[PDB]
Formats: sequence, C-alpha cells, structure tokens
Amino acid sequence: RALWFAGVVFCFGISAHQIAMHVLDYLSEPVAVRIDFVAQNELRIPEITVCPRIFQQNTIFTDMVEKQGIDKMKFLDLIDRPEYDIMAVWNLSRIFSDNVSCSAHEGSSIISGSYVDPNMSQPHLVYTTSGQCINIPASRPLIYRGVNTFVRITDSQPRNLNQVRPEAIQIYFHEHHHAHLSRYLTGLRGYIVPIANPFAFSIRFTQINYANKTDSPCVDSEEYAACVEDFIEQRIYEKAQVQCRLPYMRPKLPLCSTPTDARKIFVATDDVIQNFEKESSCKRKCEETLYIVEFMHLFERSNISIDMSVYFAYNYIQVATEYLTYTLRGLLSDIGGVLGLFLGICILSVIEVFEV
Amino acid sequence: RALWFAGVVFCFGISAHQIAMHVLDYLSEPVAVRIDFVAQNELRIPEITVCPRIFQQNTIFTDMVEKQGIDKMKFLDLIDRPEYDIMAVWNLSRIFSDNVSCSAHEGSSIISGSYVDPNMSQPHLVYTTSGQCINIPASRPLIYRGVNTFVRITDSQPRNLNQVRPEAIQIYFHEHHHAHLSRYLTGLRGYIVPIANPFAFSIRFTQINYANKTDSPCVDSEEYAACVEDFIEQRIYEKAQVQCRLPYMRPKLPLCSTPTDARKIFVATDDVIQNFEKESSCKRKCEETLYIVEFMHLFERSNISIDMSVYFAYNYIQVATEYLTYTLRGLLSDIGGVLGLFLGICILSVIEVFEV
Amino acid sequence: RALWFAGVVFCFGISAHQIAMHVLDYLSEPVAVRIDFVAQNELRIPEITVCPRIFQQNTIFTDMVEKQGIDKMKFLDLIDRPEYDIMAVWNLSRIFSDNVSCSAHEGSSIISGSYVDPNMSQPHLVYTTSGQCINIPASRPLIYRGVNTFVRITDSQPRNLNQVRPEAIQIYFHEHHHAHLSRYLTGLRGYIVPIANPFAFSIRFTQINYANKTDSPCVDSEEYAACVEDFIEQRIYEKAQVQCRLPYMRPKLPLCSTPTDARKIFVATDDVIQNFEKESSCKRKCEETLYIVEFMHLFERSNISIDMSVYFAYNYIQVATEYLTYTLRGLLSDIGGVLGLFLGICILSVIEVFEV
Repeated sequence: RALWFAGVVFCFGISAHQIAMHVLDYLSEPVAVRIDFVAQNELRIPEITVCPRIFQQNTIFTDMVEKQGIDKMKFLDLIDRPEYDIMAVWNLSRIFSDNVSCSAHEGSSIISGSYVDPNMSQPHLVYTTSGQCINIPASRPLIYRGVNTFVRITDSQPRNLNQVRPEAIQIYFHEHHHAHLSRYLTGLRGYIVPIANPFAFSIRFTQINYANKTDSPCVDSEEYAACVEDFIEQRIYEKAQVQCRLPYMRPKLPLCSTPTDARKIFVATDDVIQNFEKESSCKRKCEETLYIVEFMHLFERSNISIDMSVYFAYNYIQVATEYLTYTLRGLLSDIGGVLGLFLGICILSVIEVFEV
Repeated sequence: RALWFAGVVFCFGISAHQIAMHVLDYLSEPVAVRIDFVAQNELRIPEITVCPRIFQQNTIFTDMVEKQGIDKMKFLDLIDRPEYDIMAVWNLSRIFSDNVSCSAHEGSSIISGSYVDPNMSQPHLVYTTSGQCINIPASRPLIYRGVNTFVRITDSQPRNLNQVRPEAIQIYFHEHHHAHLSRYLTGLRGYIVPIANPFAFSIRFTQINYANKTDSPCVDSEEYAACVEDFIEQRIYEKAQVQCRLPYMRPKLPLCSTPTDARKIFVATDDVIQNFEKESSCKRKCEETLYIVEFMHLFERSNISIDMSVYFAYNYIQVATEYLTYTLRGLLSDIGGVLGLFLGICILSVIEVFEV
Repeated sequence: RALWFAGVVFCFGISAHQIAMHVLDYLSEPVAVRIDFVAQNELRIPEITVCPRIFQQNTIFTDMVEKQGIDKMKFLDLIDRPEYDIMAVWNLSRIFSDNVSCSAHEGSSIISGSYVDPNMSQPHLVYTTSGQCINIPASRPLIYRGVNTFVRITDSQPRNLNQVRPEAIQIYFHEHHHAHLSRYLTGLRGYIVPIANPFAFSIRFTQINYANKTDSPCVDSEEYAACVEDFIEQRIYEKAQVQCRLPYMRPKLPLCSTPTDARKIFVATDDVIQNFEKESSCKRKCEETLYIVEFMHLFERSNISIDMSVYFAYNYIQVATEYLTYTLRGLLSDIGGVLGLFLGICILSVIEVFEV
C-alpha cells in the first residue's frame, strides 16, 4: 500500500498548495477597473487659482525691483530696506484689483435667455509662491444645460496707460480643498494665458474612484490635503534649517526679517515642490478628479482688461471605478472545487474524522 | 448522533445559502467593460445641425422684430398680425441660402492630390426651436486617409453690405437619426461659432456598446429616437394644454393662430428640453457614440461668407464594450465547488437518494 | 439497473462536455483590459517628422517646376534633363536650412527660472514622399515639471523677401523608431501648420500594452518597424515591376534615370501607403502609444521664420493594459467543481480505479 499512500500524500500536497494560493489571491484582493461615461446634470467646477507669472517672469514686479535699483533673480534683497517687508514685497506682485467677479453662465433658455449667476463663489485672496493670487472656491456645482456652460473670471481694474500693464497670468485648475496645490504648484502647473485678449479654456472631467485595500489604503480628500500640506511645510523647514515662514506658508512661524532666511526658504520650497510628488509619505486618495484642459476660441471680444472664461461643455465625465473582483463566495467555491478534484472530502468527512 | 445531525444541517444550510447567492449573482448578470482603441479606415460622420442663434440671441430676427415695432423676448406677438404667420415668423430666422454645399475632403494622394467629394449628403431644411436650420445627414462613412479628412459646410450667400449680416451660428453634432436632438436641443447643445472667419472643429469618437440585460434593457437607435421624440411631443402637449404645433414639431396638430397658444407651447418645450434627460421613460441605447469636440485652427482664410469645417483626423475610436462576466459554465462550476466543500454529493448521490 | 447506468453515462457526458469547454476557454486565454491614469515625472517625446507640403501642395517646388517650363502634377519629367537628377529634384523641396534647433523647455524654477536644453536630439535629414524632411529622434525622455514643458523646433533661415517663402509645413508625431511612418506617411498623417505665425501643439499620451497570446502574438517595436518597412518596400517593388528606388527608399536598388520608372514607383508607393494598414502581414505590437494632438494657442509672437512648439502639459498617460483573466489555478478549480457537481470523484478515485 506504499504507492497508494504516496499518491494520497501527493494529492494532499497539491491540494494544500492550490488552496494556499487561492487564499493568498483572495487576501491580495485583486481589482478590476470599470470605465463608464456618465452624463450629469450638474458639473463640479474645479478650484481655480489665478496668479501672476512667477516673480522672475512677472513684468510688473520685475520693473518695480529694477526701479528700486535691484535686478531680478535676487528680488528678496528688498527685505533689507526698512521700508520694505516680505508682505509688501509680495503685495507688489498683485495683478487683480478688488473688482474681481466670477460669474457663472449656466446654459441658456430659448424663452428667457442666458442664465447669469454673478453670485458664484466670489474670488478671495491667497498667497502663492508666484506672489499674490486669486483663489475661486467651488461653492456649488454648476448646472449643465448645454455647451454654453462656463465660468467667467473678469476684472475691470483701472488699467491706465501711465504704467506698464500685465501681459499674462497663470490659471491653475485643481481639486476642491487642496491648499498645497493652490499655494505652491500654481506657478508650475498653471497654464499661462494673456490678458490682452479674452481667453477661454475648456475642461473635461476624468474621475477615478480607486479601491481601499490593505496594500493600497485610502484617505479622504481632506486627509490627503492635510497630509501633503504638512509634509511640504515640514520638509521646507527641515531643508531651510531656519525658523521662518513666507506669505505662501501657514501662520506657524514668523516672517523672515533678513534676505538670507527668505532665500533659503525659497530654495527649500523650490526643491520640495519639485520632488514631493514621489517622496510624499501619506497615502493616495480614491476620489481623484483629473481636469483635461483644452483651448477654446472666443468669437466675442470684450473691452474688460482681464476677461477670462472656462467652459464646461462636455458633461460626459469618464469615471474609472476600481472594484474587488474576488469575493469570499468565490474563494469558497474555488477551494471546494480543488477539494472535489484532488481530495474529494466535504465538511462531513471532516466531522467524521474529528469524531473518530 | 445529535451533534452529527446538527453539523449535517448546518452544512446543508451554508451550502444552500452559498448556492442561492451564486445563482442570484448569475441572474443579476454582472458585467465588465473592455476598453479598446480601434483604428478604422472609414469614420462614421456625426449628423450636423447648423442653426442660427436662439431667437433672442439672433441678430437678424431681433432686428426684424424691432423694425416691426415689437421688442424681442416677446416676438411671438407677430402672429397677431394677419400678414405674419408662425411659418413666416420662423422663416425670418433663415441664415443659409439655397447654395449650401457640404463637401467631403477625404485625405489626399501624393500623386493625384486631394480628394474632394461635393456630393456628400447635401444639407436639407429642418425646423428647430432656434428657427430655420440646416441638417446634414450622414449618407456614407468618410474614408479616413489621414489627418486631412474633414467635412466642409460652405454657403456663399449674396452677403451684401446693405443689411446687417449674421455674426454667429450654432453647430450641433449628434447621432445619425435623432430627430429630437436636431429639432429641440441644437440651441442648447450646439457650439457657437462666428461666420466672419472660417471655423474648424475636430471630432474624436467614443463608442459605447452597452449590454442588454433584464434590469438594463436595450433599444435600437430607431426605437430610442422614436421613444424620446414621442415623449417630448406628448409632454409638451400635456404641459401646454393646447391643441397646437410649431414648425419644430411633427405634423400632428395644426399651427397656432394666436400668440398665447404659441407662447404656451414655447414655455412647455423649454421646460421639456430642459428636464427630459432624467424623466424620460424609454430605455437607453447600447450603441451610444460620443463626439468629443475640440477646436482646430485654420491657416487658410477663404472669402466665402459661412465657410465652416469639421475635421476627423483621429481615427482611433475609443470603444467601451460591456460584456457579461458570469456564464452558465461558471455558475455550475461554482455550485459544484461549494457542494464539494460542504456537501460532497454529486448528481449520482441525488440519483441514489431518489431511487431509494 | 438500466436507468441507473443511463443516468451515469448522462452525467459523464455532461461532465466531459463541461470540462472540455472549460479547458477550451483556458486555452483561448480570455483577456481583460485595465485602464489606469499614470502620472509620470518624465514624458517620452514622440518622434517628430517635419516635412514640406506634398509636392503638389508645396509652393516652392511647384513654382520651381513651373519656372522650368513643366507644370505640376507631372514634376518627375525633370529627371529627363541631364542637369536634373531625382536627388536634385527632391532637394529642391527642402524648406529647413542647416540652422534648425530643437530646444527642450522642461518646466521652470521659481528661483532659477525656465530650464532650456538646446542640446536635445538635434534634427537630422530624412527623405519622405513629401520631399526633404527634418526628423527629430527622441534621444531622452523630457522631465515633466509642469504644464510649461514643451519642445521648440525653430529655424531662422535667411527668409529674404526676394523669393516666395513657405506658407505651411506638415508635422507628424509617431513612434520612436518607425522609419516607415516617417518616410512614407508623414504627407498623409501629418498635421498642416503655417510658419507665418508661431504654432503650438499639445500632446496627450494613450499607451496600450496588449497581451502576447497564441492567436494574437506580439512583436517588439523594432520587429514591427522592420516588418512593415520591408513589406512596404517589397510591395512597392512588386507593384511597380521595376528595379529602382527613390530618395524615400532604403539603399537597396539604384535611383531611376528615366521619368517613367520614377512615376511607376510613385504610383506604387501611393497605393501601398494607402492600403498597407489592413493588408500588412506581420503581427501587431503590444507597446502601442497614441499621441492625441490638440491645438494650443501662443500668446508670445516671435520673429523667427519657422518657430514651432509642441507642448506636453498633461502627464496623466492613459494606460490600457491587457492581462490574462483565466489561469491554471482557476481552470483546475472549475474542473474540480464540475466533477464535484456531476461525477463526485477526486484523484483518489482515479487511483483506486487504475489499481483495480
């Protein structure tokens, strides 16, 4: 009976190996991606940060610093003079007046006309590494009534001919409550547009709903934003080796009073915002919206200085949803199948063996 | 033997529960989406409806009604005068003459030159809520030979300087035989372009082949179009509480002779076309083509009044096909697996039990 | 016992059919597509071929041939004159001087400024069916630092006013080492742009990683390129029935000395490049990158003759990966399940039967 026992042990070994592999596969939680094209009646506007060009590319700030006798690429030296402070050095980069309106034109009606909703999340002041910027929270989702839906950022500043006036701005569309993106990466990930002519963008939406797993955990939008903001600030402070902050930093430490400290912080933040995408520690989000930006063309030319439009005309959002493809039912079915192939013992056999 | 019987009944219960869940899963027909990027040698042109701006935004119609002493936003009062009829009130919005050509430039040949096919589904007259419009059926699929493939809608109307001439039109790309889209939603879902300069669009194709299931049934394109058109017409008639029709309606009832009836129908159709997307009853289609519209730029400037181009330069259509992921073979395999785990009885055991 | 034996044979038949179908399904290797949106820190630039317009659409070449007394559409007759050769007839179509630079602007730094890398794969000379063209190999992947990443092809040729100067060129973005695409299909699949104004494109990336299967085998990029190039050349030679080559052909046979041979080769290559997509024999690649081309707008206007830009501002590449969904473990589990349903015999029963 030696051969029969050898066959029995071989069958037990193969069955044990197969059940172990099945259980490991279930534990790994394999996932599959379902791609849908969902048409919504209300689009979630991305948060918009409109900055001036970076300090070096900015024309007004560069002209001011040259007028003060200090060449660009080293503007931070302005902090040395008692009449200039970092807050003032960064308020000099302001490009939008107090008359900044963010209208929301949601389609049109064949009987009444076009809907205009000027009371749409009026822009507020933010401090970016590019200077002083305008942030536009997405207070409510825009009702999509047609390809005429858009958001119009318009500033009618008294653009007199006495002084040189801006030739470009940097507009960045990002997640709703990502303070780090608005205050650090607008200068890098913001599309440059001229204000001389009324511009118009177009936004398509690719939503990605990842899956929360043991090896790829999730964090809500707030958790991810807080994680990345804290990581960026702590990394900047570690790199700069200084107790400081700059207008683009949370009120944690006091502003620098000397150019050296500010320049060290600036270099540190440059390196961080450059290399933080891969070296960040906190986990990804599983509600990740991508705003594909195309370039519309405007037939209507307005006389407002900084007329700007962003059109949301495509309501078919591409939703990529990740779902678990292996369940407990499937694992039990596969285990029972392998048993019926190799061992051929149900739980009744186990009960009989245990009793005896 | 009480404990053994308790174990037997517990095993039977768990096996019954698992088989019931497996059968329910199979009955629900779970589906999976396969995303392909298919390159075709012949592109299916979308149907194009070119309208004037909506009656209020239209400049020629507004100027005419003001010349007649009636301000816009209430133009329907024109029906009161015996010399004006609704058909005439809507023929006043015509913007394209009888000389409207729809050429089809399908790539080019390095030896012969560019292929021009002027005999491509010449535009015909349609009546939209925007007025009198030009509809261009897709008679045949355009042969894709390169990024130079496009369809050119050109009208050389005698645009004399005596009278104000149009500054914009509304072009809507939609499914092939969707009369409701052409005659109701062009004013809402149609991109506005100026005729002063030769325009050019660009169309990318996202085909979605859904699956016909018990809980998500299908209907052919004709069935869906007929359903939605009948629903829109019936809902407009229910809302307006009047026996009427307007040029943008099928020849079912006669045209109104009084402004009140026409205005009631107009309000009803506005509300319908606004809210019919979600409250429609008939089932969706599972051959659903999406036309992503980008904005090309034309280096060549022509002297024709309403020169217009639509380029189909990307032949990689994104096909999202939905297929059933659970089959009868799989269900039987899973049921047998759970039996081999818990019960360990094949059909032979069933035969033996039945005989005894 | 006849009924019992009939039931046994029926169960054996159904089980055999089910196991055969399961094994056939496993052998067919069903596949599933996973769609990811991967954000990279370095983008792989597509290879760029910038040609003049096709010989007929080209203005400089057409003007030259008309000046020589030979009308276009038959320019090959120039070979008849001893003072003209095919190499000279195709060097007459040159549009770019020796001062062609391909700079690579990879984002910008808030402290240092914009990164410019003029030493990025300087363009070299290629011979296309469109004439003499400029090919730009992708030496290295561009580091993506922001939406300001782009590649600038700039030629400052001495564009004097004495002679007519080019009004358009044809720029084609294709796989890295696809010589056939560069030398044959640029005139067909190349976007036409004017040089009078500084142009700017925008490239989005859709990578497709197909699966190598018995019924749909794979070939590396080099293998596919070599296959298709050899197929195109051999098919052209078979069709033209002549021992020749043209500047757009590999140095295999000598150049024609008579117009008839060159014209026959030209017609043959036209037909080939037209119809080779479907009638090609060698297998597809499973690393297939698609370059979706949108149209950017440039706010800055330069004075260089042929200033041209291609922006890579979207780093979220859409990766469609094809993976096998049925494995050996799954097949064994399903086979065991069907056995436990119908037969109820493990391998131990097989051993017992074999011994007895």
